[PDB]
Amino acid sequence: KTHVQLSLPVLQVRDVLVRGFGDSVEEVLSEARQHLKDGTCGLVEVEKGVLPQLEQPYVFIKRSDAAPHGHVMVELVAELEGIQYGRSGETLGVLVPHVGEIPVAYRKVLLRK
Ligand SMILES: OCc1ccc(CO)c(Br)c1
Repeated sequence: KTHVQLSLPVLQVRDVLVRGFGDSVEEVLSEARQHLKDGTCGLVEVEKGVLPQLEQPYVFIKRSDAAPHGHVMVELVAELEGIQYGRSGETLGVLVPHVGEIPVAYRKVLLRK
């Protein structure tokens, strides 16, 4: 399937234990996709003060369209030193590894595998 329905745990930035997916744009997009497949991916909502508390390169989910079965359609865009790899819509947040942090909410998304 070109798209997969996922329910991502929304984590508070200060709870996150592993604050990024790796060291290159290609590695972070790779690892983010693997963690989304394995159900070990969390989401941090981007507000003032959040990104400096996380590790670059960043992986964003961005809205790819205007929402089947409650699931917003999204795609991945990485960012490193202010350059973005991918072009998409509004940020829904920044992806991080999930290693058992308690969420505050769940965000239903339809991910373009
Ligand atoms: O089942 C969730 C899932 C499965 C495969 C891929 C491949 O990219 C992704 Br992303 C997410």
